[PDB]
Amino acid sequence: MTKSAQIPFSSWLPAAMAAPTPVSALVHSSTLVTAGVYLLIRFNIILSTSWLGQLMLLLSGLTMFMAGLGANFEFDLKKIIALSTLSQLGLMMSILSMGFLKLAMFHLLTHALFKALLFMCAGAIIHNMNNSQDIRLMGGLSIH
Amino acid sequence: PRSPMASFAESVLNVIDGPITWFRESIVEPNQQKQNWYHQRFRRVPTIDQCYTDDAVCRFEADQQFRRDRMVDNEIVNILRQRFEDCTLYEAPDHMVKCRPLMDQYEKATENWFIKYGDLGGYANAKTAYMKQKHRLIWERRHGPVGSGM
Amino acid sequence: SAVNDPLELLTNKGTHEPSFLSPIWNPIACGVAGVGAAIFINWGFRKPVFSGIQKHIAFGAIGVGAGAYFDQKRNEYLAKRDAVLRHYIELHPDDFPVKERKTYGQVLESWVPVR
Amino acid sequence: VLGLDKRALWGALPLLGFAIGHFLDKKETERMTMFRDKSALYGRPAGSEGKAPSW
Amino acid sequence: MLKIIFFLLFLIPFCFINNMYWMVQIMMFFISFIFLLMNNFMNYWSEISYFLGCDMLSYGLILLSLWICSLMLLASEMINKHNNYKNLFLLNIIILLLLLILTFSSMSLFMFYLFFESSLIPTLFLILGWGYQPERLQAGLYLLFYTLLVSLPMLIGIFYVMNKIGSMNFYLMNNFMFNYDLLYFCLLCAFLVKMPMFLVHLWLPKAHVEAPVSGSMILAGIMLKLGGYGMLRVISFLQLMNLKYSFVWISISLVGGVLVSLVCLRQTDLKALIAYSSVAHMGIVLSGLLTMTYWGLCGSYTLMIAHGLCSSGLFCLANVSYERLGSRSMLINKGLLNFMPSMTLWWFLLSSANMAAPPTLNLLGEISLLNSIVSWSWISMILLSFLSFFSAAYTLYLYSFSQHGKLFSGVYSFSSGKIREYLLMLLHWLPLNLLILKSESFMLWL
Amino acid sequence: VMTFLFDWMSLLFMSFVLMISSLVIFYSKEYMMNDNHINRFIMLVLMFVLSMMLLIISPNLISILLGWDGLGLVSYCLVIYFQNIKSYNAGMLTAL
Amino acid sequence: HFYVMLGVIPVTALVLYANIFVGPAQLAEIPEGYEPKHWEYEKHPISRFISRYILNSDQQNY
Amino acid sequence: GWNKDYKPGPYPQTEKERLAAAKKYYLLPEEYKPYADDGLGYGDYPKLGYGLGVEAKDSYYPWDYPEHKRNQHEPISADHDLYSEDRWSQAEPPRYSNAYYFACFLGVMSGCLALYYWLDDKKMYRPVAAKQYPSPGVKHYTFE
Amino acid sequence: GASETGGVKPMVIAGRMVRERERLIGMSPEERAWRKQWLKDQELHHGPRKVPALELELNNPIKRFYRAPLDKVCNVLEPVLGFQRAYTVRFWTGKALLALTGIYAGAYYFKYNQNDWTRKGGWRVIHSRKQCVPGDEGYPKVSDRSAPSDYAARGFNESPL
Repeated sequence: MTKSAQIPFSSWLPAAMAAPTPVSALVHSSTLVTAGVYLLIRFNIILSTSWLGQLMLLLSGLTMFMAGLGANFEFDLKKIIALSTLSQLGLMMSILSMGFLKLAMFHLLTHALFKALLFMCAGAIIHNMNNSQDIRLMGGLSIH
Repeated sequence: PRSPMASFAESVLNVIDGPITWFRESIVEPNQQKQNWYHQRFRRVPTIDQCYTDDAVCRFEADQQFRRDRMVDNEIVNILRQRFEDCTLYEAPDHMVKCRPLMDQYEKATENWFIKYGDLGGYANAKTAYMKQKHRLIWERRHGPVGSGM
Repeated sequence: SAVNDPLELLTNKGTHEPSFLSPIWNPIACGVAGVGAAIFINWGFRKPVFSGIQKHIAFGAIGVGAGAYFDQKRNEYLAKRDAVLRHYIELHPDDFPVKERKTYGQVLESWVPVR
Repeated sequence: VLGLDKRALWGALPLLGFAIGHFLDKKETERMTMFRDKSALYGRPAGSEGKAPSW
Repeated sequence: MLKIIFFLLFLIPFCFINNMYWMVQIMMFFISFIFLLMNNFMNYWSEISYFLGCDMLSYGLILLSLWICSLMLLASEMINKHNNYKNLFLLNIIILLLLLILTFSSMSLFMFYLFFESSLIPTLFLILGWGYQPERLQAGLYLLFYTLLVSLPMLIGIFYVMNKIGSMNFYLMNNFMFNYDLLYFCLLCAFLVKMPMFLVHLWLPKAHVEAPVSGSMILAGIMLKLGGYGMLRVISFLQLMNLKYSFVWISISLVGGVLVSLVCLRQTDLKALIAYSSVAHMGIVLSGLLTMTYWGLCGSYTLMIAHGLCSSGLFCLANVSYERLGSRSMLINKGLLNFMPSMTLWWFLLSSANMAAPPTLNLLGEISLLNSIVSWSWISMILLSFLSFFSAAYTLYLYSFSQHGKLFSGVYSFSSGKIREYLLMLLHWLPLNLLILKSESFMLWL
Repeated sequence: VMTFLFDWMSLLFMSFVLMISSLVIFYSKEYMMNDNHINRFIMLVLMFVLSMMLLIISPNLISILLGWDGLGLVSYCLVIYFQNIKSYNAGMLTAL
Repeated sequence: HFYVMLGVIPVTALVLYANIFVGPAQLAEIPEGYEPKHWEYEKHPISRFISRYILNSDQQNY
Repeated sequence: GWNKDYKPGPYPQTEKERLAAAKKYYLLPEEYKPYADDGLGYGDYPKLGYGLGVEAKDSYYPWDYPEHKRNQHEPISADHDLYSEDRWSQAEPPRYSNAYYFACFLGVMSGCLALYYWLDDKKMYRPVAAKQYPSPGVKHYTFE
Repeated sequence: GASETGGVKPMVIAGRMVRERERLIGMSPEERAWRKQWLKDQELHHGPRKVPALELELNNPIKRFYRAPLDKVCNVLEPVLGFQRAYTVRFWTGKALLALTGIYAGAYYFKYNQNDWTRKGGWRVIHSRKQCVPGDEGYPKVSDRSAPSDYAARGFNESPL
């Protein structure tokens, strides 16, 4: 719950924007962040039919709602993508709180793929917009 | 050989298995001399109760066989736990039914280990387990089994 | 033996072998002390530390002789002390009685539970 | 490789001290021997004087 | 044994020969190699020569003493570059190492006491002789008077044990058991000061700072472990009374670990922060010692072995910034990643060893210590989590503020890193990860 | 004990972590052209991935603690790779 | 690297000389009346050589 | 040139001692302000700015030391660690009070925990029976 | 004498103009000329020359001893594909040989000298039962091991004792 961010302990994940973007991509997809999800897939036998599973399900859905509202109101590119990482963490932890290891693992592999792809896109766009991660300054990149 | 993946794994296993078997049977198996090594057997020295209080020769020997019996009984509990782990891995879906006699045997082993060596501390002499056995047998005589005592 | 006899504890059976350093430790330690004292004298006077080796030889010989003499007197002192203890044990058989040895099995005392 | 000058010949004094300490340890394990092959764990049957000592 | 003792006794005349500073550490590493060879030890005493013998706890502590002193001659090249008294420094180091070997290979309690309190005089000499501060007099007097004031009645306790039992040997005194308060306080409180408590620590952060680098190695490397060895030898016959009075010391040590871990976040010296860092880990050692479990004793021995290397290696790191930046202040030490980038590997490798680290022996000592303290009571899970969280809250602060950020303006030109310093911090960290291999050696002394 | 569990889930996730990390490294090859410490950045990233495999293939709690501490320490170091107080505060937060 | 390779090369020469040209002992039951020595109680030739020529026996220390 | 030479002295009871202590710390007399006379409080040391941290100070001013934001011979604040740029400092003053933030967070948390744990036994379900598993003692029937 | 600085006196040169805020508060024109001269000095025309003494001191003779035949392989392919395309195929030959050597050594160790009942410190391999589907030999299949001694034997059932 504190290695992969939930409603408690979510402050550390948007902090990592000061890291450079490729290792931020590795931090926010397939490594570190996904370790908690993998561990809870391992501990799904305890987390099934338990008060731990009920509490984890509530906190995972609550961090989904938190991440959706926060990324709808966020004005930074890489912070929006880290909030998208939080929303997908909420999806995987709530489906393992239902008790589906294979669904959690499939969405884990899928999220790692498309989220490393998004962070590579954001790094290229930031590297050509000269380190300006503000989404207000950027505009009309489909032509360029 | 019934699948492309199985045939590829068989080919990779053959390429892996070939040169190492050649290196063993061609180089390692020749030029190796034949020697005999033996498992050490220890005679049973008399225990901590069959000697006097003033003698420190018996206390060292009974303490050493108590430490040796502690390490042997720890290996009994370790092998009985590894049997349950191998039951869980080998009977992967159906571990609920088959591993129950092994788990009962392991739980009896843990209970008997806590009877003998339990609550002795880091400094467990041979006389400390004997006095614990004396007080345990006295409490079993006058108060019945522990768990329903008065 | 099944008895804790006080007279046989002080009586030397002769099975105790003296060590290699036991007869020779005190003369060589006092010889090294005499050599170091001569070196200390030569250092305090700002002489070379091995200048005048006759003082070192005389101090080492004095140390070896004094160590051997006082080690022999020490051994005679300990022999007389052992004879005194044996004689007072023999003269008073009521205050120091043979005491029966007890097996651990007879005693029942205090396991201290750690838990 | 290692480099040792003429001053490395002064290192025979700690090797002499090591030899003296090893000789004293050999004398100590030579003396400490009345329980040799007579303890009840590493014991030997009748005829122990004919056989060689274990250590 | 007598081979190592006579080796150091015949290494004594190496000091009086001129230009012989670097051969002594060569022969010290050679006798450390020989002591690595003589490893036929089990839980009882072996290599019995007169009054000298060795078991596994004594083997690990003598090997740690030899490694710390061999690196202590390697760290002090400032004594060799200046014409400060190299012969006296080498004689003090050899005499102090000989006294540590004699007090660890002691078969009896009294010879352990005698060489144990003989060891504080060369530490006094190093602190008042080779330090670089005006408050060396405040450093050595606090150390000597604290340890002497609490260790003098331990001698009365030692002869009370001798008069009640008859013998001085550890095994024959293991058979007996005493039910006295004052004997327990006498035979415990000297070691309770010699390892840092919360209340009795004062000599530690005011004696580590004002000492030299070699005083820091000998104090945080092996002389916080004399008290641990003493308690490992004394607790075996005072079990009933320490079970009555151990909750006070364990509660004081745990709350003091949390509080001293809160102190290090408000520390502006590199050498003082490691000095208070020695208090927090030895608080966990003290809290795991008094539970008397197999795991508590084994993890305490493992954490003392793994702490005497890492705290000394951290104290070498604060010395190589004090030699160049001119001060131990944490405000001056900023941005050393751009000054010495190759040193930053050893800073983080030895700061991570102070906390829980993946390959180090400190984690295997900390895991086996938290097992016993959580097993002791469930209330300790609240304050072990706080202590082990605050430990890396402060220990990451020293590496973060010293080795990251903007550079301190107005710093004059200093020399670069040297191969001797890289070798010195190499041998403080590769023993910490090569000893998890064959860890049944350095853990199972029972 | 130090244990390795070779399951299909663990091996598939290991292959995915290695492929994502290789594509990130090949991205970094031209992303860090104006940088000066690429020779520490690549080794830190490779070590981070190695600690991640040490977390994945471990069923032992002690070895998961090994991979756990490795992931936390190298993630903190790679956050504080940039030399400013924002990266300092970010590393302190992601370390605690 | 030079001083770890200068250590590894004679060490790896001794390890392949011990495993290939000598080889480990085979476990067997104790014959009656043998009274085996202490260095007979280990399998590897390096362990046997260390327990025979260098390290003291357990019986001697005991 | 040591700690015994430059150190805080006794408390300035009189005004001339206050002027001498102000001139000693390279501070104008009006700026200097000692601590209290309590047991914890320091003697003769100046009481610097405890309002807000180093991030509140001007980063566009030309400092002698750009790190720590201070000039040469300027007296360092006594709680310089707590009021540093790293810990517990803000560049701008916070919009709200300290209790409003925690009050809103635990209010939203208490509402979400209450509304979830009230509805823990009103989970929906499809028009579906229990999942029938074969047993040697209990048999089940089809509908054909 | 030992010179840590190469025999030249170490000093700062660019002065107070290295900070961006000190550049903006005001410049005397001699400081403008000094900053322009420092920026023209900081540029480099050609790259670093290959000093052979750095390669001699930064390479032990053991490294040359174990890198000599692959250096001969790279040198005999030097005029064929150039320097860049021959060092790549040299570097991916020795590394592939090291990878295959490690694979063969690990295969030999985990299938010929794994952990048995006479040793604690080896790698103790436990395998699960393979799934049997029809089309395999012996599809009516139960567990072969059923005795408690057959579980986790580590070769104890073939012991000579």
